[PDB]
Amino acid sequence: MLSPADKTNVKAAWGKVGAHAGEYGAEAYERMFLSFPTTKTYFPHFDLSHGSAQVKGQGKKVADALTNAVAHVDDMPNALSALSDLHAHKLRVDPVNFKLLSHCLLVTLAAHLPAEFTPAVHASLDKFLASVSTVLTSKYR
Amino acid sequence: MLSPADKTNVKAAWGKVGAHAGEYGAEAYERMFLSFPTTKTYFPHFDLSHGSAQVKGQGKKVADALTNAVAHVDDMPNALSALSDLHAHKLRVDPVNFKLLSHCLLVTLAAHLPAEFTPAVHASLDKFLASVSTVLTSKYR
Amino acid sequence: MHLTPEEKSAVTALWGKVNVDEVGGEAYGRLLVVYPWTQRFFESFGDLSTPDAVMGNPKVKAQGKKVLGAFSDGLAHLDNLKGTFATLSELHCDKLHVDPENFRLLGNVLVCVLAHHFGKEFTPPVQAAYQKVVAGVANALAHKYH
Amino acid sequence: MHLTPEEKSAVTALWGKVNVDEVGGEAYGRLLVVYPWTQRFFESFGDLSTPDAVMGNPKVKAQGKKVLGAFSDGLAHLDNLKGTFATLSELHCDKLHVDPENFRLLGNVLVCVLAHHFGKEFTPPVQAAYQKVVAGVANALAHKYH
Ligand code: HEM
Ligand code: HEM
Ligand code: HEM
Ligand code: HEM
Repeated sequence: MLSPADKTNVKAAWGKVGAHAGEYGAEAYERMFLSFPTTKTYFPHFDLSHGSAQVKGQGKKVADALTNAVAHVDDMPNALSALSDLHAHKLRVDPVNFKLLSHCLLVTLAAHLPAEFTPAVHASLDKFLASVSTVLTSKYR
Repeated sequence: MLSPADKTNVKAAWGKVGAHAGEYGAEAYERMFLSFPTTKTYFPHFDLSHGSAQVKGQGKKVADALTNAVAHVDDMPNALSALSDLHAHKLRVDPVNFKLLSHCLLVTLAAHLPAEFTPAVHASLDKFLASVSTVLTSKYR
Repeated sequence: MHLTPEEKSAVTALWGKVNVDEVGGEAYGRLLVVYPWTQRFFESFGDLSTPDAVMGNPKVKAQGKKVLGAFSDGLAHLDNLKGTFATLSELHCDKLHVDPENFRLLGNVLVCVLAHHFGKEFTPPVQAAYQKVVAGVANALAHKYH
Repeated sequence: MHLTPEEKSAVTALWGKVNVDEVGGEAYGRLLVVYPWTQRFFESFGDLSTPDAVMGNPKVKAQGKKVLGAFSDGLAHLDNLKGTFATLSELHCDKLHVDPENFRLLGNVLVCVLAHHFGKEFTPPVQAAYQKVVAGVANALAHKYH
């Protein structure tokens, strides 16, 4: 469960991300594809080279969904409903990969938020991405 | 989430386990210790040989907890609250091990329920043990 | 892969009783039932609407036969699972785009099917030996991913 | 484990800029903060009541120094991690009863700490090299478990 301090921590840190959210989402995917090459099995239809428009676009859509989730942190199942449908029924990404992207989003935030990524904020961000991941895989079966 | 059909399936299967629940719980731990040796790190104070009374005792406690969870399948968080506190704050079993014990509980049930372990019942029991596992690790952080 | 002499003997003795086609259809059908997101690679296979539909589907049975047939062949080369499955590893990565986590899920359902079919004979030590083998085959099939 | 020559070079170059004691205290503290179940082995360590208490705990810093010092020395033997960490593997299993999943969690926190510390210098390719290394060290420390 996300405590009230976690929600405060996540809003502060994601608020700092601000306009760079989309860029950081793209970098998290790039990091995941390089560090965990099996995740590329879900994007054989994309140009995965560095800088690709398709990866930037994926990054921006994922970041906007995270912004939405942070804005609706007390009702994430509802806010992410369409995306939980999409992942469960069409994309069908193995649940294991959500932890890989989450780790790469944490590494990207760490690399871009020197001031904000304290131990407490790291823990809250980790819990938040695990919560988001749980919502996104909740309808898989 | 557990559907009404899942709950029906779990109650039927666990109801057939009946008085053998404790034996089956002990076998599940025995299977887990042999198949996944790292899980023995949590029981350095036990004699883990086949037939050990300590393993039979642990099996009986875990089985009784599962009977209680089945009995309260719509209100698992509260029924398992003392056990979520115990695992989170004292035992501190890494969350990865719950998947290992759950798999060994399924293999035990399969080996003892030729008629009942159909594909649909297997899927329900796997969801059910994942659900119980999620409740048991819900207070870890 | 390294198995004790007892483990290897346990795997070979049980495998001598396995009807590879029957166990293959059962384990592959259960993979699609128990972890239904795995149906993403089998869109052209027809009716997968219910558990009975999946289990009775001739394409599902045929795919399970192919898979367990290659697994069965791999049991003759337990000292070199990576070499034995290298070609299928590259195939599953480069052409089929299958996340290797699926190999682990299939291994878990195959162990459950062996337990269901053999009952008490699938003892804790026999299961431990088969766990090492399914992990080894999954690792071998994932080895050429890049 | 096998690393490309670029990856070995990337690992060695970044590590030359690391204050091992400081990064060890930071990563070990963050392990206990971010995954608090890891505090199970450290009941004698004093105050772990808050994130600041954990990070400032002398015993936690000391433990971090001992862990990262061994890790650091392991980076000179990237072609023989299992041999290098064999005795520590036996110790963590037989005497300390540490679940090897804790090694993976420490690896994940270390990568986050290197990203925090080095910022943009911890590029995607540098991270991918470090991911291979922390998985290699965790696997090496888990190898003698039985
Ligand atoms: C925080 C976790 C995640 C979030 C919030 C998320 C969100 C999204 C969003 C917003 C879209 C685009 C929907 C649209 O265009 O209508 C999408 C598509 C997609 N996602 Fe997820 N996703 C997550 C994790 C993952 C993971 C871990 C993978 C695989 C490794 C993945 C694979 C995909 C794929 C393949 C698509 C479709 C891309 C295309 O063909 O354009 N996602 N996701
Ligand atoms: C279905 C999942 C599980 C359930 C329902 C469960 C339930 C229980 C119960 C009812 C107890 C006894 C509590 C008491 O004596 O007051 C217990 C103790 C314990 N459990 Fe869990 N458990 C589960 C999973 C695990 C796993 C996966 C592990 C480790 C691999 C584990 C390790 C332990 C340990 C070490 C103890 C204390 C044993 C002793 O020292 O006597 N449990 N658990
Ligand atoms: C023990 C593990 C497995 C083995 C040994 C194995 C082996 C094989 C073999 C021999 C083929 C036939 C290739 C050909 O002649 O072109 C095949 C096809 C295929 N496999 Fe696997 N496989 C395994 C697991 C999986 C899993 C778990 C999945 C995904 C859930 C998968 C996905 C596929 C797909 C999509 C095809 C092509 C099916 C078609 O013809 O439409 N495999 N595999
Ligand atoms: C990169 C991973 C790790 C390395 C290289 C490592 C290395 C070491 C070393 C060199 C020692 C001292 C051994 C001696 O006294 O001979 C040690 C002790 C110990 N380690 Fe680890 N360790 C690692 C991860 C962990 C983790 C994740 C945990 C638990 C969360 C842990 C728990 C312990 C404990 C409890 C001790 C005994 C401390 C004492 O006696 O004061 N280790 N470790």
